[PDB]
Order: sequence, then C-alpha cells, then structure tokens
Amino acid sequence: ALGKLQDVVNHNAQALNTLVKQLSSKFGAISSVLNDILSRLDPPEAEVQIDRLITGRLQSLQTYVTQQLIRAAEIRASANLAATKMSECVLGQSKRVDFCGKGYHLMSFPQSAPHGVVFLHVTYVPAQEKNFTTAPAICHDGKAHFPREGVFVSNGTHWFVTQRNFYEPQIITTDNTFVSGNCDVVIGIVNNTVYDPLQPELDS
Amino acid sequence: MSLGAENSVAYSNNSIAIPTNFTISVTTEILPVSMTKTSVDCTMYICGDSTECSNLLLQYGSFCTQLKRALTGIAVEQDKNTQEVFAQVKQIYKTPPIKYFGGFNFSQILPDPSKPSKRSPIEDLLFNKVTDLICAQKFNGLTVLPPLLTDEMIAQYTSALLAGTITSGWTFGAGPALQIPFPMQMAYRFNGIGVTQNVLYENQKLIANQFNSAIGKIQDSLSSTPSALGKLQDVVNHNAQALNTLVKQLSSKFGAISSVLNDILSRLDPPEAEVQIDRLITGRLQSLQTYVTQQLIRAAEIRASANLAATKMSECVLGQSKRVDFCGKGYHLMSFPQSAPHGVVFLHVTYVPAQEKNFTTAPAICHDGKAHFPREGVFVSNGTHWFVTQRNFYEPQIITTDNTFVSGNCDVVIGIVNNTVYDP
Amino acid sequence: TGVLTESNKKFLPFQQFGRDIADTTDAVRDPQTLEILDITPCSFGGVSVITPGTNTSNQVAVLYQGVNCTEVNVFQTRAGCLIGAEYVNNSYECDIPIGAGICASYQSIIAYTMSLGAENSVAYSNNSIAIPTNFTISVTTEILPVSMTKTSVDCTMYICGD
Ligand SMILES: *[C@@H]1O[C@H](CO)[C@@H](O[C@@H]2O[C@H](CO)[C@@H](O)[C@H](O)[C@H]2NC(C)=O)[C@H](O)[C@H]1NC(C)=O
Ligand SMILES: *[C@@H]1O[C@H](CO)[C@@H](O[C@@H]2O[C@H](CO)[C@@H](O)[C@H](O)[C@H]2NC(C)=O)[C@H](O)[C@H]1NC(C)=O
Ligand SMILES: *[C@@H]1O[C@H](CO)[C@@H](O[C@@H]2O[C@H](CO)[C@@H](O)[C@H](O)[C@H]2NC(C)=O)[C@H](O)[C@H]1NC(C)=O
Ligand SMILES: *[C@@H]1O[C@H](CO)[C@@H](O[C@@H]2O[C@H](CO)[C@@H](O)[C@H](O)[C@H]2NC(C)=O)[C@H](O)[C@H]1NC(C)=O
Ligand SMILES: *[C@@H]1O[C@H](CO)[C@@H](O[C@@H]2O[C@H](CO)[C@@H](O)[C@H](O)[C@H]2NC(C)=O)[C@H](O)[C@H]1NC(C)=O
Ligand SMILES: *[C@@H]1O[C@H](CO)[C@@H](O[C@@H]2O[C@H](CO)[C@@H](O)[C@H](O)[C@H]2NC(C)=O)[C@H](O)[C@H]1NC(C)=O
Ligand SMILES: *[C@@H]1O[C@H](CO)[C@@H](O[C@@H]2O[C@H](CO)[C@@H](O)[C@H](O)[C@H]2NC(C)=O)[C@H](O)[C@H]1NC(C)=O
Ligand SMILES: *[C@@H]1O[C@H](CO)[C@@H](O[C@@H]2O[C@H](CO)[C@@H](O)[C@H](O)[C@H]2NC(C)=O)[C@H](O)[C@H]1NC(C)=O
Ligand SMILES: *[C@@H]1O[C@H](CO)[C@@H](O[C@@H]2O[C@H](CO)[C@@H](O)[C@H](O)[C@H]2NC(C)=O)[C@H](O)[C@H]1NC(C)=O
Ligand SMILES: *[C@@H]1O[C@H](CO)[C@@H](O)[C@H](O)[C@H]1NC(C)=O
Ligand SMILES: *[C@@H]1O[C@H](CO)[C@@H](O)[C@H](O)[C@H]1NC(C)=O
Ligand SMILES: *[C@@H]1O[C@H](CO)[C@@H](O)[C@H](O)[C@H]1NC(C)=O
Repeated sequence: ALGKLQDVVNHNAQALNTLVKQLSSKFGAISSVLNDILSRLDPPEAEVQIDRLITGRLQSLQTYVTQQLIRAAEIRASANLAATKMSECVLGQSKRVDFCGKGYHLMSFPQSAPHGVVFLHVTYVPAQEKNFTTAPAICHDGKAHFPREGVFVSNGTHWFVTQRNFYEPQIITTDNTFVSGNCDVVIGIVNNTVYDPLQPELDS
Repeated sequence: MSLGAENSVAYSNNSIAIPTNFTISVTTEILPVSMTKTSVDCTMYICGDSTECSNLLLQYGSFCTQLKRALTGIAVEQDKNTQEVFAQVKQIYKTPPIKYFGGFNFSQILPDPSKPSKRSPIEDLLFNKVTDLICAQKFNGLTVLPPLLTDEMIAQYTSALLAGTITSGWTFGAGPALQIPFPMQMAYRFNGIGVTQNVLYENQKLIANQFNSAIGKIQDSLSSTPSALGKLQDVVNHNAQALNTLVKQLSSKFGAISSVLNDILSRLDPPEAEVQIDRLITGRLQSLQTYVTQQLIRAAEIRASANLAATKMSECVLGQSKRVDFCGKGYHLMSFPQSAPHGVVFLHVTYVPAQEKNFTTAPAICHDGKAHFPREGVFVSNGTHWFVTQRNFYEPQIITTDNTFVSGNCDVVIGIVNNTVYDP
Repeated sequence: TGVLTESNKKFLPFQQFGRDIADTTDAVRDPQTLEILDITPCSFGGVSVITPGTNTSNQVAVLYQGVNCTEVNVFQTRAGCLIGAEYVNNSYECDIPIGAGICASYQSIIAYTMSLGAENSVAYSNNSIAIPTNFTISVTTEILPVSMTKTSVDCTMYICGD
C-alpha cells in the first residue's frame, strides 16, 4: 500500500550507500586509500595517483548530484500534484473526473505520512440501477415539454420525471417541465398528460 | 511577423451579442505516452569480449549497477505510463451490433472488423503515418525491450473507452455503466455547457451532420498533413538518434592509440595496454553515463506528458470538462481516445458559437415598481420588444414571472428599463 | 566473432568488406571463392528470472530476452524464449509481467496472455435508460510523495578526507 513513500526512502538510502561504496574504488590507481598512496610513492607519481582518485570520486559525486536533481524534479512534480489535490479535493468539492477518487467526488480528508500525504477520498458511487423506458419530451396540448432538471422515465404504464443520478419518480407537472415549441419537431416525443397545480385551485 | 488579425469589439454599455447558431468542431490533440524501453549491457558495451578490460573495469565500482538500475526504472516507468493512460477501465465495453446512435456516425473511430489489427480507420492511419540500425544497436550490447501492452491490446482499451463513452456517456467512469440513448447523452452535454435540451433535440439532424463532417475532415486533415504527428515521430527520432550516437561512440579513440581493444591487446605490453584500455574505458563510461542522463531527462518529460494524457483521458473522455481549452478550443462536449504509436490522440468534440447577432440589453426590467432579473438568461431587445433568452443560443421568450425573479424596487439598479412582465 | 550466413547482396568487383548505417560490419567477401557472406554476431540476451515469493515456492522460470527458442516447458514469445513456464490458453489478470502481452503467474508457473477486463455488453437502445436507485459511499486512498531526504555533501572531505 505504501510503496511510493518506501520507494523514495529506498532510493535516497541506496544512492547514499552507492556514493559511500564508491570510495572503495581504485579508479585505475594502485590503491583506493589516499594515505597508502602518500605513504608509498614519491610526489611526482603520487600526484598522478591522487589525480586518478580525485577524477573518479568527482565523477561519482557529479553523478549522484545529477540523479538527486532528477529525483528532486520528480518529487517537486508530485508535491505540486499533492498541493493541487489538497486545494481542490480537501478545501473544496471538485467536478474533475477521477482527480479526487473514483466516483462522484464528495469530500476528501488529508493524512500526514512520512515524506508524503495520503488523501482519503469520500465519493458517491451509484448502485442498484434499474431499467426504464425514456423519451426526450412529453407532448401535451400540442406543446412539447422538456425536463427542467431531470429525465422522463416510464415503469411500463405511467410516465414520471426523476433526477438523473437517483431514482425518485415524480408526477410530470408544469412546475418541473418547460415548454419549447410544438410536438412536430422532436424525434421520439411521446404523448402523456402534464398535470397543472392551478387546476384544483380554480376548480374548487 | 503579425501577431494576428486586428479585430475591434464594439463595446457599449447596453449592447450584447447573442449566438444564433453553432458549429460542432472536432479537434486533434497528440500526446506522447511512452518511449522505447532500452537496456544496456555495461560490460559488453564498454569492453566486449575482452577479459582484461572487464578486470580493469571492476576497479571503478558500482557504475554499471547504477546505469542498469536507472534504465530498468525507465523501462518499468514506460509500462506504468501506458497503464495509467489507457488502462483506466476494468470492464471491456462493447458497442451494440446495430450501429445506430440517432444519426451520429462513429465508423472512423470504432474498430474495423475487416482489418486484422482490429483498429479504427483513424488509428490505422495514425499507425501508418508514424514510422539495419536496430541490428547494429543490438550487436553493441544495447537491447530494445518490448512494450508490455501490445498495440492490439491498447486498441482494445481505446475501443472499450469509446464503447463506454458512446453507450453510457460519463456514467461508466464514475461507477457502473448506465445505458442512455445517445441524443439524450448529447442533450446532457449541451446542458453541461449551458444550452437547453430543446436546442439539441430540435436540431438533432444538423448536429449529427456537423459531427460526421467534422470527423471526416479530421481524417482528411491527418492524412494530408506531414507535420501532424510530429511529437510521436520526434520521440522515436530522439530515441533512435541517442542509440545511434551511443553506438557511434565506440569508434572514438578517447585519446588512445586505437579504438579497438583487440588491437591494443595484440600490439602492446600489459603495463601500457592497461593505460590504453583505461582511456577507452573512461571515454566509453562517460558516453554511457551521458546517454543514461539524457534518457532520465527524457523519461521525466515523457512521464509529465503521460500524466497530462491520463488527466485528459479522465476529464475529457470519461466526463465533461468545464476547464477552458483543456479539452479542445470551444465549449467542450465530449472526447474520443485513439491509440497511436507511443501515444494517444484525443478527438475533442466541442461546441463553437456562430452567427452572432446584436441586441439591446438591460440589467433588469422594471414592472409595477419592482425589479425583475433573469433566472437563467439575459434580457435582449430586437428594437421594439423585450425578450429573455439563454446566454449561449438565441431563443427569445416572453418575459414572465416564471423566468424572472423579483429583488427590490426600480430605484437602485443602474440602467433598468421599463417593460411589462406577463403573468401566467 | 559471428555467424556467417548466406548473402543476397551483389557487391561490386572492387569491394571487399561491408558496413552498416552506423559503421558496423554487416557483410564480407570471401577471398578464396568470390561469394558474399552476411556477418551476423552471435546471440546474446538478458537473462531475467521470473519467480514468485520464496514464502510460497522456489520454482523459477528463465526468460532469454530477444533470443529465439531454437538458439539456446519451453515457450516462444515476442519478448524472447521462456523456459520453465507452460502456456495456458486461459486469460487472467497480470501477476508477473513478461512482455508483449504475456504475463506469468503461479498456480507450477504458467504463462498466459493477460485479460484486459471482464467483458460487459451495455444494452444500448434508442428509448431505454438506466437510473440508479441506491448509492455506496466509497472512501479510497491516494498516496503521494511530498519531500525527500535533505542531503548535504562536504566535497573536500568526500573526495580527499584528511
Ligand atoms: C408504475 O408506477 C405507478 C405509480 O407508482 C403504479 O401505479 C400504482 O400501482 C399500484 C400497484 O400496482 C396501485 O396500488 C396504485 O393504485 C397505482 N396508482 C395509480 C395512480 O394508478 C403503476 O402500477 C406502475 N406500473 C408498473 C407496471 O409497475
Ligand atoms: C399523439 O397525439 C396526437 C394528437 O392527438 C396524434 O396525432 C394524430 O394521429 C392520428 C393517427 O395517427 C391522426 O389521424 C391525426 O390526424 C393526428 N393529429 C394531429 C393533430 O397530428 C399522435 O398520433 C399521437 N401519438 C402517439 C404516439 O400516440
Ligand atoms: C454590432 O454593431 C456594431 C456597431 O453597430 C458592429 O460593429 C461594426 O462592425 C463593422 C464591420 O467590422 C465595422 O466596420 C464598424 O466599425 C463596427 N462599428 C463599431 C462601432 O465597432 C458589429 O459588427 C455588429 N455586430 C454584428 C454581429 O453585426
Ligand atoms: C445554422 O448553420 C447550419 C450550418 O452550420 C445551417 O444549415 C445550412 O442551411 C443551408 C440553407 O438552409 C444549407 O444550404 C446548408 O447545406 C446547411 N448546412 C448544413 C451543414 O446542414 C442552418 O441553416 C443554420 N441555421 C440558422 C437558423 O441560421
Ligand atoms: C458512416 O460513415 C461511413 C464513412 O464515413 C459511411 O461509409 C461510406 O458509405 C458510402 C455509401 O455506402 C461509400 O460511398 C463510402 O465509400 C463509405 N466510406 C467508407 C470509409 O467506407 C457510412 O455509410 C456511414 N453510415 C453508416 C450507417 O455507417
Ligand atoms: C421583434 O420581435 C417581435 C416578435 O417576433 C416582432 O413582433 C412581430 O413582428 C411581426 C413582423 O414584424 C408581426 O407579424 C407580428 O404581429 C409581431 N408580433 C407582435 C406581438 O407584435 C417585432 O416586429 C420585432 N421587432 C423588430 C424591429 O424586428
Ligand atoms: C419608468 O416608469 C417610471 C414610473 O412610471 C417613470 O418614473 C416617472 O418618471 C416621470 C418622468 O420622468 C416622473 O414625472 C414621475 O414622477 C416618475 N415616477 C416615479 C414613481 O418615479 C420612469 O421615468 C420610467 N422610465 C423610463 C426610462 O421611461
Ligand atoms: C436492462 O434490460 C436489458 C435487456 O432487457 C438487460 O441486458 C441483459 O442483461 C443480461 C444479464 O447480463 C444479459 O444476459 C442479456 O444478454 C442482456 N440483454 C441485452 C439486450 O443486452 C439489462 O441487464 C437490464 N438492466 C438491468 C439493470 O436489469
Ligand atoms: C440501499 O443499500 C443499502 C446498503 O448499501 C441498504 O441497506 C441494507 O438494507 C438491508 C435490508 O433492508 C439490510 O439487511 C442491510 O443491513 C442494510 N445495509 C446497510 C449498510 O445499512 C438499503 O436497504 C438499500 N435501499 C434500497 C431502497 O434498496
Ligand atoms: C455609455 O457609454 C458611452 C461611450 O461608450 C459614454 O460616453 C457614456 O458616458 C456611458 N454612459 C454613462 C451613463 O456613463
Ligand atoms: C581459389 O583456389 C581454388 C583451388 O584451386 C579454386 O577452385 C578457386 O576458384 C580459387 N579462387 C579464385 C578466386 O581464384
Ligand atoms: C432504434 O434502434 C433499433 C436497433 O437498436 C434500430 O433497428 C431502429 O432503426 C432504431 N429506430 C429508428 C427510428 O431508427
């Protein structure tokens, strides 16, 4: 589960171990110990041997610094991503798909971890879906009615309007539908009644 | 050079421009995803078949282990990049056998049964348009490793994403795939960008024709432009050029008498042959470290591009994005993924307003001593009459109490005009 | 050092050797009989070992990368020759990645073409919709590295010491 953080710790420790291990490399010289080189040779050739050790160790150190810089760039990109997730997932609700978890994102919780952050993404996942017969519009009194915020569904005999992400059937009225045009243009329009709230009021 | 055509917008305090038509624009975005996976035998590259060279090479320590480990990290990173970009669905969705989607034609993007590769016409064109070097690179101890996901499986992942986005819209990306008719899905997408469902339903045939025409234009545009696939070809060129340079560096003396180790052994005594082999080893080791360093930098660049491609796949293909210019130029409707060699091509279907018309606008309508504000639209005037319309399409409607809300009197709003508000 | 295969290359009478695009020898003319030979270097490969945990088993499989199986439970893959695993026509999820669509798992060690996912056909029709009737509150984890170990190196002490 925590492979990324442990991987970063492993790379840092392994890099330091390799850099420490590189001091035991002759680099084409008689010995890897500078004290032995001084204690065994005259300055004209000791200078050459120390030069060989210096160039090898300097190459090792430059290599280590170069990989440290590349890893620093990778960790900086990951930290910028983590800051973006903290701003958009924890400090607000995000409409970006898959940015703050799988599903419709609700909220997020930050947790500290060694060299890192763990985001607990609380998301809403739809479940227990049911088939319904759908229509683009409802034809009533020669007018086309479209849903304000939902979708027209039919359970087999009756037509209702429900919200798209949860099944809550409601009677098709003028309050939750809007009229645009006649019934001759929309392809697939079905005939159904549209209830009027004012009709019982003026009737009684 | 000219920066652009000069356009002066007719700004005034009470005039608005409302679109009266639209264009369905499909645009292409080419993103590199992975590189060529390379492995280098450190001993074979630096020394070949010479035992004495290997013995002298051992004095330098764990350089060979570092280079092998770095290349292995890049090689696993490329497969991780491909998994992140394409393997984002765990269900392999399929299109219905009757390819009718309410007038919308997806032949150019769905897999072709006739082709053995099971690729789309666009994907087949992309593979065709992206192209003893390999043998020499192999012969010098450098090996290219095959991608973990084969081209047919990447095409299968794109097919599953296309089938999910076409039959289920954005539902499959957020949980179970819920079937929805494609006109209703396009109406939902029109609602996402602030246009009512009626505009999509009334103009369904025109929108389908525009989308089909745009897809055909996209295929022609890719087939007719040589510099369309420059990013993927550029990545292939850099990888091949790097391997060629690394192979070419074996023919460098590096300040020694000869570049051939066999000649050095066959011509000199061990006291001076050790020095010459040392010169060759240090030069070749510097070349290999340089190659690994540029491979790591390119790996970081490709990783950033792959992260961007995964973000585009999540936000543009598996949902509708409200980020401006992230999923094409225009108001984003939907996106289609296409596999390409070492990369992904996104077909962004966007809504572009067109045929705008001037109207006289007001912030509020004063009726009966009350200020009326639009619930979802804008007040427009064609010269004599006032109407309320949606902001992104011209559909004038009578100003009523149903589509306006009352807040305050008429004495505070600057620019309020007097007009009647109908009562149902 | 290399294999000398038959060559289809028609040399001009004055030419003796042959070189690649990258200046590596790829052909030669025999000086005894005027025939052309394709010098191709002998096979080499990266030996990779595919093994499960030592907690479970000690069986291993060997992958010779880039090597045909005739030049080394032997199966031929596009990645190379896999020895020690038996190909199964069934498709499962990837456990140990081999390459070119081939993955390995322990059940003996088997090699198979990995399955991308479970096959689901959505019942698309022109007038049917699926509406959710319930929901699941899902909490998922995302682990992101933020910082590294801060390292400082004394250049003089590291290279030269005392
Ligand atoms: C579709 O839904 C409606 C409303 O829930 C159902 O109508 C009711 O059905 C129950 C049981 O069948 C009756 O007791 C009620 O009297 C009905 N109400 C009305 C106003 O008729 C309808 O039966 C459902 N259709 C199907 C096929 O299940
Ligand atoms: C919906 O209702 C309209 C009007 O009641 C129907 O249109 C009529 O259809 C009949 C038979 O097809 C024709 O003889 C009439 O001339 C039509 N009248 C008009 C005004 O168009 C329509 O058929 C109904 N649709 C459905 C699916 O039942
Ligand atoms: C809206 O009206 C303005 C002004 O009445 C139009 O702006 C003019 O456009 C023409 C053509 O480019 C220019 O030559 C004029 O100089 C512009 N006038 C000003 C004051 O900027 C504008 O084109 C009209 N909009 C539409 C859609 O017709
Ligand atoms: C909106 O624009 C579309 C095209 O983008 C118009 O459709 C064109 O209509 C003309 C004349 O009616 C035809 O000659 C063209 O062939 C049509 N083009 C297409 C692609 O169908 C449409 O008429 C415009 N609508 C309005 C109200 O201006
Ligand atoms: C969907 O589009 C494809 C291609 O864009 C159409 O196929 C063309 O069909 C016409 C007439 O049959 C031929 O003249 C073309 O050569 C075909 N093009 C290709 C690339 O095959 C297809 O008819 C469209 N409609 C459907 C329902 O698939
Ligand atoms: C502004 O729009 C309104 C509504 O479309 C126009 O009013 C109609 O105009 C037509 C033709 O001029 C007449 O046949 C109708 O009788 C008018 N309806 C009403 C209710 O008056 C109006 O003319 C438009 N104004 C301008 C300057 O074009
Ligand atoms: C909008 O209507 C109001 C009320 O009918 C107008 O306010 C009147 O304006 C006249 C002349 O300017 C004054 O003599 C009245 O005393 C005003 N009455 C009130 C209650 O303020 C207003 O001028 C109209 N605005 C426009 C642009 O026609
Ligand atoms: C909605 O109805 C369709 C068809 O009536 C169902 O799809 C069937 O699902 C079963 C179980 O997987 C398959 O064996 C059939 O082949 C499917 N039929 C078709 C035409 O695809 C679907 O399961 C129903 N949805 C729900 C939620 O029950
Ligand atoms: C929606 O799903 C929840 C669970 O996700 C259902 O709650 C379960 O109800 C059954 C029987 O009523 C119990 O045995 C379980 O213990 C409940 N689970 C939990 C977690 O409370 C709920 O009934 C479902 N609602 C509908 C309308 O189907
Ligand atoms: C409206 O705009 C014109 C120029 O665009 C300006 O002269 C005028 O002062 C503005 N109206 C008000 C009330 O400031
Ligand atoms: C080489 O000598 C052999 C033996 O006499 C002869 O058969 C062959 O043709 C010779 N090749 C050339 C090029 O003269
Ligand atoms: C509705 O869909 C079926 C198959 O899904 C198709 O045969 C039929 O033609 C479609 N209806 C129309 C009006 O095209």
